[PDB]
Amino acid sequence: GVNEVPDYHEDIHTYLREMEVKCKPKVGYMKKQPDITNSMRAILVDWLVEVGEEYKLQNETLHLAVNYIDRFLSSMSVLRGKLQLVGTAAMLLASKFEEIYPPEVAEFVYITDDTYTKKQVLRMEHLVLKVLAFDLAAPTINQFLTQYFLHQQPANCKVESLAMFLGELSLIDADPYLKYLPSVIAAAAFHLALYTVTGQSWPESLVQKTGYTLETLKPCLLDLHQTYLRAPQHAQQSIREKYKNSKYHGVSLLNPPETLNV
Amino acid sequence: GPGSMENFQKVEKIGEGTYGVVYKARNKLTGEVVALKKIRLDTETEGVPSTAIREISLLKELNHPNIVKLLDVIHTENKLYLVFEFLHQDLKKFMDASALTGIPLPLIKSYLFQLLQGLAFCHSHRVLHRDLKPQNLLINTEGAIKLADFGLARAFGVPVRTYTHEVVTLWYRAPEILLGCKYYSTAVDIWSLGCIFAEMVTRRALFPGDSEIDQLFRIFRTLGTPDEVVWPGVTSMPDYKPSFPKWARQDFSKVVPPLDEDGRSLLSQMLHYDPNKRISAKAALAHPFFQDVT
Ligand SMILES: CS(=O)(=O)c1ccc(Br)cc1
Ligand SMILES: CS(=O)(=O)c1ccc(Br)cc1
Ligand SMILES: CS(=O)(=O)c1ccc(Br)cc1
Repeated sequence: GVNEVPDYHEDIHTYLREMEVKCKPKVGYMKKQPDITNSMRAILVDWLVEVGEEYKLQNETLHLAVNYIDRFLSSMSVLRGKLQLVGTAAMLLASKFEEIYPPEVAEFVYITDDTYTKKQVLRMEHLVLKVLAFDLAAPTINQFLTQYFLHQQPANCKVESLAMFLGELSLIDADPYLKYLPSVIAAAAFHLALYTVTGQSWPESLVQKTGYTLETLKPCLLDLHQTYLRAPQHAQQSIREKYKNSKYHGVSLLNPPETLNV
Repeated sequence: GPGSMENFQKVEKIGEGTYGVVYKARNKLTGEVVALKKIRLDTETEGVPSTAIREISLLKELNHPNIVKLLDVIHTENKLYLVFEFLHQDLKKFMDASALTGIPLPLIKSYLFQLLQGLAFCHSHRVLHRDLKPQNLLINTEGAIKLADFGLARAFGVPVRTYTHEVVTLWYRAPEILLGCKYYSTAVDIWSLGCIFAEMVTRRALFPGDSEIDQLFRIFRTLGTPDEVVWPGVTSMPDYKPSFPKWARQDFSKVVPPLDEDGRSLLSQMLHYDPNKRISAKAALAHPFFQDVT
């Protein structure tokens, strides 16, 4: 019914498809960053997963913040000492946009362990706003996932949670995930989750909606598949820890399939 | 943003909000009359207000002839200026000051048709307005009407999740909000527009309540107290109480007597209890009531 906006979902889906291209980060920005690396960003994002968990923030907030961060680092060069400040202001902006009850600025200062001042967090917020030109209504993987979920016959919470998990893992690793659009990672995540849990595959109905096939998804799927097999070994573990929780059906404890037969 | 205050000449104050004041101003280089909304950040210990982040982020993407246009944003370190297209009046001042003997049906249909266009465009771009009322609907000298004030607005996902419950000026607030439902959707804006439609014909609010419970009761006394038949799930809702008086649905020709059969039909579909059956803006544009629209 109306909660699934039946008279608007297509308009919305099409519009999100247009917006993800405009809100897309530069795929090769890290090589042009003299002082930060994919590894540092992975640390940052993992921390933002913890911050999100600590303050009970929406997953959407997490995704928005990452979007803000990569887009900022796409045109603004940042010393390693300042990367966390960028990330803090990103999470603050995403919280103010997306949360009913955002944490106060002070709590953001508190989580940086007084690395930075309130004044610094606030000045960075203005800077980020300037750089993004207040373009904060960015399409996320989650925005696509929740729509894809409407195509399950029938709905399966383990499917939904595992897809959310996998999509979250992609936030951590700029290489390779910066080169895929949210809609495509969401597709790969959804198929992989579905295959893992039920043995089923990307539905034709979603071929109709998206124009994506297992053909067009194959590159992201092979990457996401590897990311999933290697996840217990990744240096960053906050997402796995989060997805042990019953809130998310403990999906991080499910075993990845060894082959996709794709 | 391509602006600076040097180029504006303020003319008069025209309004005031929770984060600042609005002036009518004039672009000294182009001649353009605008409305300047000043948001003081210096008086803010919490940085840029969330209302402002949402208003700019969402209005920058919403370009429609029936949606007020954000022309520019001047971002100093102490002040944030939103430059808006200027419209000489709102629907509320028009209803009071000049609609004394009434608003002609042509203009009501025209306005309602334009409001639906603007709202459909919002919903198509995953934006709920969440504060439609006559004060927030601007009219110009050319007969345009436009949604305005997107400070309580929100970008929604599909399906929607739980959002802020404190939403919509009370008289315009949907039953599903009043009953504390976990989810609300595009149907809440249609409800508001329904109340507004009725209000344009009578020049009086349809449900003028003084509290949430009074508001519900006024709605119930007009449309009847909903049950499982007219609205499945209603009696399960968090603030539904079995002790609610059970009023009868009054015939709809009694709710807004001067309204014709087509009008009554459209209005009844805007004010459907069940948000799932309530008409969408997109569907409402094709209602027979508008067949003769200018
Ligand atoms: C790799 S680093 O030392 O620059 C870094 C980055 C983000 C955070 Br949070 C902490 C430390
Ligand atoms: C100052 S900015 O770049 O954020 C901006 C935002 C919205 C408009 Br319309 C113009 C400029
Ligand atoms: C800030 S707003 O969108 O409500 C507004 C109000 C009055 C005029 Br004139 C223009 C814009």
